[PDB]
Amino acid sequence: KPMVNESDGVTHALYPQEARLRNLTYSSGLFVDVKK
Repeated sequence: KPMVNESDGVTHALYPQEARLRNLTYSSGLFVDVKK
């Protein structure tokens, strides 16, 4: 679900209003299983 990887800080849940006001991107993390 949309999260914020903010410098010198934790990754926390990003809601549309915050994204709108702090000029961030309402986007979520993409993860895949890598086989080797």
